[PDB]
Amino acid sequence: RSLKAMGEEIWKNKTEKINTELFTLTYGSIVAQLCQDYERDFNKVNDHLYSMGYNIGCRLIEDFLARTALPRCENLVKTSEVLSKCAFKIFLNITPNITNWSHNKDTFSLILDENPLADFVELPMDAMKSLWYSNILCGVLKGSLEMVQLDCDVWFVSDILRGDSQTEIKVKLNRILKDEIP
Amino acid sequence: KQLFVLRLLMVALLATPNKIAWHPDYRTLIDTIIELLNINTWLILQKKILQLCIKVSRKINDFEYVAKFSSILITKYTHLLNQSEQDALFKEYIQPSITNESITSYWDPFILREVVINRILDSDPTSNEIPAEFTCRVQNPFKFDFTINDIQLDEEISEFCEIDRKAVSYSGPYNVKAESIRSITLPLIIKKPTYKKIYEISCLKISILKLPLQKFDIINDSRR
Amino acid sequence: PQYFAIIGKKDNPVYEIEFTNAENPQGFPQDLKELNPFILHASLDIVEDLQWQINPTTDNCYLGKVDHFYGLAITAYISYSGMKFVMIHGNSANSSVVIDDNNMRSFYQEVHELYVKTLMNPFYKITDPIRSPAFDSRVRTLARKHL
Amino acid sequence: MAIETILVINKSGGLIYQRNFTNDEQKLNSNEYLILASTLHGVFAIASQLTPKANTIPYIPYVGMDDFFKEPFTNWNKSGLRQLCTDQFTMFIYQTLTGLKFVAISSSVMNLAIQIADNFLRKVYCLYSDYVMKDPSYSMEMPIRSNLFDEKVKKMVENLQ
Amino acid sequence: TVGPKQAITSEASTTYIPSRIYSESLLFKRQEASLSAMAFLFQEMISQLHRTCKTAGDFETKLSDYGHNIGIRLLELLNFRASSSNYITKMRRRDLKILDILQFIHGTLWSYLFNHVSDDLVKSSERDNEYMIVDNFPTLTQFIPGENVSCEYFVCGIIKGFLFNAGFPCGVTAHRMPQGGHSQRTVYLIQFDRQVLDREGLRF
Repeated sequence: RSLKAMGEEIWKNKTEKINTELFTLTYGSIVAQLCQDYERDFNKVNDHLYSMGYNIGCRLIEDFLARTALPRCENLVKTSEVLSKCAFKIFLNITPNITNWSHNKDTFSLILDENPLADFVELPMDAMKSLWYSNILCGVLKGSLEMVQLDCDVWFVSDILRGDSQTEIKVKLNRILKDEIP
Repeated sequence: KQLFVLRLLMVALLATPNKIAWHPDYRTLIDTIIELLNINTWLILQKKILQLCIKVSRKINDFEYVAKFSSILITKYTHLLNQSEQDALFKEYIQPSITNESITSYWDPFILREVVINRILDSDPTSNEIPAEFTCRVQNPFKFDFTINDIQLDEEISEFCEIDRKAVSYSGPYNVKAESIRSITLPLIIKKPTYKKIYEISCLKISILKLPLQKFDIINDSRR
Repeated sequence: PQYFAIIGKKDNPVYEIEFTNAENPQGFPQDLKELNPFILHASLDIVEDLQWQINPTTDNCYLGKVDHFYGLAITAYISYSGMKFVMIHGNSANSSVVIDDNNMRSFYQEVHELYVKTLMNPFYKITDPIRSPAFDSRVRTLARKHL
Repeated sequence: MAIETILVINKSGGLIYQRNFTNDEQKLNSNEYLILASTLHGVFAIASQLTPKANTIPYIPYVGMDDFFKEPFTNWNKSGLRQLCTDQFTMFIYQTLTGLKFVAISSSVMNLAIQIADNFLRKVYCLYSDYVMKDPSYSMEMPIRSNLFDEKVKKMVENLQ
Repeated sequence: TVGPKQAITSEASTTYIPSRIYSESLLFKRQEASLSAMAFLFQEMISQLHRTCKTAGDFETKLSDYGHNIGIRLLELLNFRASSSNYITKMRRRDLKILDILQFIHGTLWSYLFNHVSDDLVKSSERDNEYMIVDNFPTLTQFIPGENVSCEYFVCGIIKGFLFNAGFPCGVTAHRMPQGGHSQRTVYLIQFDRQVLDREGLRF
């Protein structure tokens, strides 16, 4: 009935489990090879991980809607609740929660207590200002959200791996005014 | 263990107070100790073998090998030969070589940066008579150059150009700095009128207290 | 004083440290500059000989003092990936190492744990030196507590 | 109820997938299915457009064969074409919230049919997401080339009857 | 600035304790993720390598290098966690025959990468140094049409990366032998070299 209850029900039907450590190892090998072949130019690899994540999310939204049927989020706080409570809870095993709204309710921050995308990772020293590690979700959080026509833009502020206190991503939407005629 | 006992043989032969002449067992010993490590991994041990090999080939007094293994110790230039302390002995093993048969082409072609061939006219009454390329008139070009070793006394003498036109220079007998990029001053082309056809140049000829060597081409590209 | 090293498969070191007792504020008189890299590369031969055999001169990851040479007890350890953890033992007199196998085997076990923590970084590839000060801080605290 | 010809169209163009399977015959398929798929794409917008001067919940019948979903669910076409009913066939259509529509031409003749149709077409949407969108060779908005999707849906239809 | 390639430092034992900065538990907590997310990352991998490569062969070697960089990590982690940290442990066998590292793969690696143990593991009767590792259903790549085999190299890129860094250099290729009810079955065959075999030819 409530999304924070039935996300666990989808977590025990038709989600075939796989070990998260394998997911970290293949993502780490991707970003290691991307670091190596771009001649240590670390601003380009955030763009290339964004270009991978856009093509992740624009095909991921049609699996997420297939596995759980939802109506359209009538306000963007319901978008924040589905991204907090079922989107990252079905696919990954993480429950982030929302804080730090703008006063006109255009912007929201997704504070994320622990990341299961980077367990073992320690960054090199020259990359310590110009590489956000887990960039890939931002492309996902464009892509899927661009396919429900929430024309938003997604960017980091801080992360634990860069020495800051916490990982949070601030997303704000620009316009919508578009949808299926039915 | 054969590497260690050949090192023991060579250091026991090093510490004698006698004198010993040349003999080709020393020759085959030097080639098997250099070839014994895969030189031509760990680098400190390769330094600590050929730093003894240069002393033994000095004590034998065969200067061809102290020249050769100095120009093999040039491979380990940019680290693990400290800030002009071991490079001091790397000089005093190469100065009697450069006053003798060691006439090889100064250890690397990575010296010349991208020089600029502008000319600076001073009259607005004359500008580009005609009917990338340069359209050179009445002025003078410029070059800049570097070396990277921790040693001092890299000495360029008589820098001039290739099999191109009557572009000449005057004199260059001064120094160049150790780590930095010292811009060499005005070379002063005294150019001659020729035909319109374009053809680029690779580089120009620089001696390092020797005869003028080959090209030492520009870095990262031909940089035409 | 003891010289400690971790050596790659293509005969290159990824870690090297020398630690001494504080009574001898300078340690290893004249052996440190010349002898100690060479005898370690000499012992790499016989550690490479004993890595493939079955019944030693059980469990093949630890092994005892591998040689005794100018009164120096040279002790090895072989990781799963092929890394070799050779660490020698010096003193003015002869040194007993086998009595410390209750303690030094455990020392090799958690420095193997530290090396696995180093290797799990996807940025750190093999044949790279371990250029981390945190690793130094842990291995010298383990050198202090497993003396 | 009984489904006999499957059609998957683009969200904004001519169709990607068509099978006249389980009709043991030869009917024409060349280049008129693109025209009829484009006219379905037009008249969904036309049928939504007119407003008479004036729920939407489905039910689980355990259709298929562990199903794909164990609860009643919701619908993304409140004011849009849902079936077509003629003498020889009834065409069941179901669109998805991204704009993508799925067409099942059913040769069975003449309420509950809408329920089992929406359940079946949501299940083939699930197999489309699980077996086409995961494929790296499949580019976006191209005809379906997967051989595996074929015997994933042939077995579903022959499990229905 | 501790270990360069230039020198060795000398610092006394039993000195002061230095600062505490970063630490983590090595033993696994039990973490699970959906199959769809790793399948999406896997097809994005194959899509980018399809984009930036010309022909099939170097595409296969690049995918095998991708698998190699997991396998050379994964060896020490699985052997250290099968030996058992700060808790008192010891050290496994550190096995050195050919016929028990493949047993280690088929037992522990496939049950670590996946929920299920690997299916069958047989030799080759027609020739030595050829070993068959086979499953019935590949859960990495069940979402691609079956006539392409090159997208199956990533997992055997793990296996070469598991083997070459363990002291047995080899080479792997993969084929699909459609036997029985399983349409995709995915044999991986392991080609060793002669220089390891005569080594265990030397050991009786």
